Amino acid sequence: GKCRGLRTARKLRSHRRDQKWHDKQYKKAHLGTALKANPFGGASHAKGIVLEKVGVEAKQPNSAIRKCVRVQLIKNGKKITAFVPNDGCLNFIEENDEVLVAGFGRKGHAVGDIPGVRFKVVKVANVSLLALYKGKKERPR
Amino acid sequence: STQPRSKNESKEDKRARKQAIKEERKERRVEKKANKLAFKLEKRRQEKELLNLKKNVEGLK
Amino acid sequence: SLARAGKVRGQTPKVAKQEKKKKKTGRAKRRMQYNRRFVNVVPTFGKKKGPNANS
Amino acid sequence: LRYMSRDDFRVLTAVEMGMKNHEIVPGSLIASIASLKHGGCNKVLRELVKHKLIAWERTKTVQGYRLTNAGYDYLALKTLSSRQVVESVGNQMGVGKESDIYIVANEEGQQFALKLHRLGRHNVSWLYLSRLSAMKEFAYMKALYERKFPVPKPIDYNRHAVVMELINGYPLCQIHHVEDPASVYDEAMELIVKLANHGLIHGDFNEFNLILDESDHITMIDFPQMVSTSHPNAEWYFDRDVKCIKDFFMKRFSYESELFPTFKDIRREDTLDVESTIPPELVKQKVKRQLTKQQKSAVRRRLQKGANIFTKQRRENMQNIKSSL
RNA sequence: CAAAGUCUUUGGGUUCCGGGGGGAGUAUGGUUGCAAAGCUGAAACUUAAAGGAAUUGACGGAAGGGCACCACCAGGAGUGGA
RNA sequence: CUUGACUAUCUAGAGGAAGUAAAAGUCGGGUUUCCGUAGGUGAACCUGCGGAAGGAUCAUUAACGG
Repeated sequence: GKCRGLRTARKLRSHRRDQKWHDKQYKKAHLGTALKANPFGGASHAKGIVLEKVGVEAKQPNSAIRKCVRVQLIKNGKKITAFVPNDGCLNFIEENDEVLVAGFGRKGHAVGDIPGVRFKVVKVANVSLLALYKGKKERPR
Repeated sequence: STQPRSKNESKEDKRARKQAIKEERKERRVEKKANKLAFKLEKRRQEKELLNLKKNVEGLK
Repeated sequence: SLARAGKVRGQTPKVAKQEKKKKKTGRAKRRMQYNRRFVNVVPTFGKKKGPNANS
Repeated sequence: LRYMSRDDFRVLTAVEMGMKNHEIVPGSLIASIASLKHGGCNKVLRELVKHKLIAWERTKTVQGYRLTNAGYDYLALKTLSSRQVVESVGNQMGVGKESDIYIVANEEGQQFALKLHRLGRHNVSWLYLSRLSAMKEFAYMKALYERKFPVPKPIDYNRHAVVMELINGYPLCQIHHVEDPASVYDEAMELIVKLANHGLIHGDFNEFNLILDESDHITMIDFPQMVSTSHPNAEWYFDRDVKCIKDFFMKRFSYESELFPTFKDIRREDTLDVESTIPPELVKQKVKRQLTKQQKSAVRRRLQKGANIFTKQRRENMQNIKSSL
């Protein structure tokens, strides 16, 4: 088992650090490959421009059409598929428009039903989707 | 070469016939390794062309 | 091929909200939450009824 | 009738895949072998049970679906519609004991006859025995039509269905009078010698297996019972059929025979008793087949989780228990 | 399982090594190899599970067992043909 | 700063090979489970060679000396 010497510190600590890399979380956090391939790139939100409306077909058992929007980010130029939330919120978003995109919740997992979609629209042209759905504000263009 | 080794064959007859089979196989595992890298290069480029679809060019409108 | 956008929002009959008297706030509300749970206790044999329980 | 013309093909064929290997096919397996649409096939099954297409089975542990009598019948007609042989339904139907006769019409409007085998051991074996019956009957029907015999013309076979030429008449058992008894008699006697020449004996050559076309032409149907002339009792089945016709015309029409055919001719005719080296384009095909199989196996496991019925039963009892506490 | 025990009553010395399943023991680099290959060895991405022990027996295309004139045998009367 | 060599990046691109929606457009039985290796058209799988069980032990077994 474990060496339990009094002069064994260097063996211990080095072993700990060596083994730390097999942890999926730690490696993800510290290797700097996930921080570079991430389209947001250490960002809470990004802001992109809409290219097209894409109706992604839902992952097996739950049979529906999830209304997403193919944004192209401004800050680097990566393409993203991004899910537009509540029903009839797709209608607010028009092609060639500013969109504030955020994560979904699981830090890089497709959340539930939608396959390969990590991101959700929060704002269209600087007004929130939550407001526009609830009829609180008007959308400029 | 599919010749049954007859008893009266000596050195130079046996030795050249064996060296022929050695050279068939040497040419053969070169040809097998060549196919092994052909399939490896074609699987890897089709892996990309299918993973490309997951990200973009799949949906509707 | 199928795919409407917000079908079920535009098909629902728009029912206007009723006008009720305002809710008490803060300490007043807590007071009302206290007296509804611990003060006017109505006896029951095994307690199987909830607070919002409609039938 | 047939209104639904998309998902119903794929789901019902998937039942037939499971029917050949196992008894009652679970709903988990169906969606995996019908990978074109995912999840929404369970509501198609609920439309299939409305008709006599599939039957439900929830015995003790066995949970799933089996194919019915009529459900097996619709599958053949759906295939015959794609082969452009059947379009609409003619109503003159002779409901028998071993088979059902349905009049069919094509794109042209030309009316043909369709046979559907109804053999009635579990229903799985019964809908497999009807499969072998149609393949055997179509084999003789092709064999005799090519060899000058007055039989219905074979068109197409699908699982249990046989499309034949529409010869419309009355069976010999319900015939009062024939205008020319002698010429009809000699026609029939020739056909026993004709079959014996081709190395065949009918076995049950009676008045119950013969149809007259306008009282001129004798038509022969029903061929699964036929035997070889190599059989030890070959002349017995030959003579029994002769005496059956000899006595019938003497009984019904009062015609006594002048000609007594007992010739053994085997065989002057066809014996029908038997009745860098790898190119990049190939590399593409082979890599494609590998990648499809990896995706197909994963889709099977996604569909196997549909159990939806198991979750519904568990939820009902928990609501009852919590309310009673 | 008398070690796989003397482990929340957790520390006799010490070496190697695992951290959901896949991708994948794949790429790439290095190195050894005449070669075939060996050692070392990722990520992008994908997935709610992969699995280990045990337990009843829905189903056996199991084998056996036994049962019934709505099954047969030995039979009698028919239906089916008018 | 100029001159080449190794490099690193940014940005135009004929053509190549793809893939992707549109065309119902034309034709059409075997297997116990493995392991390592070599060959069989790459992999699988099959076979040869050497390993495993992670594979369901009935029965017989007292003399042995004139």
